[PDB]
Amino acid sequence: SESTIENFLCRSACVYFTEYENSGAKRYAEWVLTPRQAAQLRRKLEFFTYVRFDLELTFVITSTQQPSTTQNQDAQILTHQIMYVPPGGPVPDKVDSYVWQTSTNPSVFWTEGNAPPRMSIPFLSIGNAYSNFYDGWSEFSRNGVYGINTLNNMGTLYARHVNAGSTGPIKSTIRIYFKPKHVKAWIPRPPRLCQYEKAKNVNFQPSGVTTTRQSITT
Amino acid sequence: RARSITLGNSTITTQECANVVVGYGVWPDYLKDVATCRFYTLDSVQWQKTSPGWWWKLPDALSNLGLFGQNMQYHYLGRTGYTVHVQCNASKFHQGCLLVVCVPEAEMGCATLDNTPSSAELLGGDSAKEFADKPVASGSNKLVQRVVYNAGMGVGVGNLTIFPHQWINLRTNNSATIVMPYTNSVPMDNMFRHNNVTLMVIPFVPLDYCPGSTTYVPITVTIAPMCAEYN
Amino acid sequence: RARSITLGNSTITTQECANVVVGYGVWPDYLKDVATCRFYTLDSVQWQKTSPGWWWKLPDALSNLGLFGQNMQYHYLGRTGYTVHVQCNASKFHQGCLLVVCVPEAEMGCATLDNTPSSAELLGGDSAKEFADKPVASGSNKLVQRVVYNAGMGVGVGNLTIFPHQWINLRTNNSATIVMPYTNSVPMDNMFRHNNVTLMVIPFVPLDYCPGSTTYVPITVTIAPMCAEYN
Amino acid sequence: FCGSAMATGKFLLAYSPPGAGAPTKRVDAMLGTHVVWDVGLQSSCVLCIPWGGFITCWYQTNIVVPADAQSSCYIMCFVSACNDFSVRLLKDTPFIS
Repeated sequence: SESTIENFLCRSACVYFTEYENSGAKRYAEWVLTPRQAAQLRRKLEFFTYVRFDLELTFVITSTQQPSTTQNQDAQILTHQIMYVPPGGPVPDKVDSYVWQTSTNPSVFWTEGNAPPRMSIPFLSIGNAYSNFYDGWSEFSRNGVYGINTLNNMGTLYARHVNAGSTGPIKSTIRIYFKPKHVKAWIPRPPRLCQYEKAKNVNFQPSGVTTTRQSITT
Repeated sequence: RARSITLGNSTITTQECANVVVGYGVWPDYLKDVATCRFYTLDSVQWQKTSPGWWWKLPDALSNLGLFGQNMQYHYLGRTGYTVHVQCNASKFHQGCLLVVCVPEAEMGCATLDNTPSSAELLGGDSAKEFADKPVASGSNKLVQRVVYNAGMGVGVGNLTIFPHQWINLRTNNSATIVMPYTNSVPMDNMFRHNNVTLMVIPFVPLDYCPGSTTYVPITVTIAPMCAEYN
Repeated sequence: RARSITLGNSTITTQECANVVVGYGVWPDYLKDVATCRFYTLDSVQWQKTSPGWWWKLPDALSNLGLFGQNMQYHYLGRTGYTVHVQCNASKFHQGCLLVVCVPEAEMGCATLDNTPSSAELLGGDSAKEFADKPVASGSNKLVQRVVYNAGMGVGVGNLTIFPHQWINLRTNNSATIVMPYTNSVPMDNMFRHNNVTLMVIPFVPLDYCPGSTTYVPITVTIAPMCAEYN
Repeated sequence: FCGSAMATGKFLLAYSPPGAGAPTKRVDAMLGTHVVWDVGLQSSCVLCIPWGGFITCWYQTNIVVPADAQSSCYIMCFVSACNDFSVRLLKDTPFIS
């Protein structure tokens, strides 16, 4: 009654950490949506071969002041913009680019000091299910990477400060929460014995079957 | 007692109680060329006292073999069921166990963590690629990690029975028959570009015999595609 | 008006009143591979002011062409009907006549009375062998007697209309369609060893045109095997 | 198959139709009409041939025997008319002298 795949795969799990500054070398965040970065969620999803689900992206944006020597700093409420890029969408090369105005990318505006912004994404795969394990080459004629089918693409996420708050520097952080909804699974497979190495593939280092003991009769 | 099964022109000899294990409770059906429904008997592989294992990719296993090879060539995409028969003929003074299992979408790890393996090293055409006991060296080679206690996929070999499997114990059993449905996210996929299922045969309990017996046991594998359709 | 006829994947454009002449009052039937029923359009041959004639052997004409060529290769014996279409597109300022005729078992004479001709000289594969006006020299050559007023078989060319024929007069007619039944003493015969029918096209009244017209008329021949079965 | 009861193995009985010559390798014999004969289960195999062709036998697997059993065996082959069989035009036998 509790071990259903729903109650087993419907937990809000942080999947990203990054920072962007109102003024500075880094002024915007970018992260291609993937459930492979977080090992805790990756290992839970690698129980099944084919999985299909919806998302509920919920961000947590916090701002902290920086150690600067400018005086007479008067802060104004900060506004953050989070542009979701659909697969094949234009990606902002810079912070003040024109792509931040395309009516296709559904950006959500947020003003500091409110309930954290949340949006949902449907099943975007052209195929009929996201495939965790692919056993082929993405390119039709081959000469393409192994096990890298583009059917699982889920788009990219971009975030920036719409308005600089004060003359003094401000650095903000954003934590992206992943919540699969209406989950379905197919073809159960064995749990990953060895520890993960690269989020890109299934490469691993050989590991023993289990912890050893003194004698078989003990 | 023995019995004969005929598909097209080829014929196979099997017992009366064959103990078939259907894939996932589903028998292969058309999506909603009959001349491709025959018993494509592959080669025999000698099982010895030290043999680690073997593994075949069903689509590739039949890439050079006659009508199936010609069809999957011009035709684009398609789907295909399977009926793998593993027959292992050994005496009464021999002993040993085999795990016959069909693993769907078996992605295999590479010895060098940095890169993926090469196509030739991964796919064995018209022959059977085999595992290894000791770990594969990690250099600058696009080789496949062929450790048998990990099976290559990266998971403990013990719990490889989640997949449709069957055990051949040379004490009681002699053969295994596994029916496999077409499992793929996409309705139809290019057979050459992607392989859907991998047949794995692993000797858990080693072969053993007294001196003066046959030095090897010739396992024999027979594939018969069921309900193959193309676009 | 024009009309379209589809067999398999190929399509042909013909008039509304095509005036088909059935072989001997019989339409081709199975003896009591559907994928071989298409319009195998051969090459065009330029008809000029001096062209004597042309002749094709239907079995040989389709020996290299795809499925029909592959089938007649492994398969032993078999039978096949035919539907030869001869289309001759010419202007209104051109004039001339053609005799389109399918001759069964057309045995051809050799220039040297002493011996029979060679296979290459007799059979034209993927091309059309052509007659000649003047008599062929009688030396020590296995050549075929290609005189047009004898047609090669040895009989006066005039009375070659006993066979299922049809006349194309560029004054009124433009094309001919001849259905040919399987005619052989034996129920089934090896297509490669023996040719059953020969298609002959002879220009009785020569082509003629005023200066400033197309120098040639491109005859076009299309074969479509009907009711082909093999053993 | 006239061999010891312990003896086990497999054989490939392939029949090539008239126009084709005898196969050279085992694969080529498999891709035609074939019967995989398992001596361990069935001891006698029957082949009914229509409609000359060729008959070829191949070792799918070597003979496996437990100790104290001979590995060199033998096979015998019987021939017989089947179903319809007609004979016309009586002539003299060529074996008289």
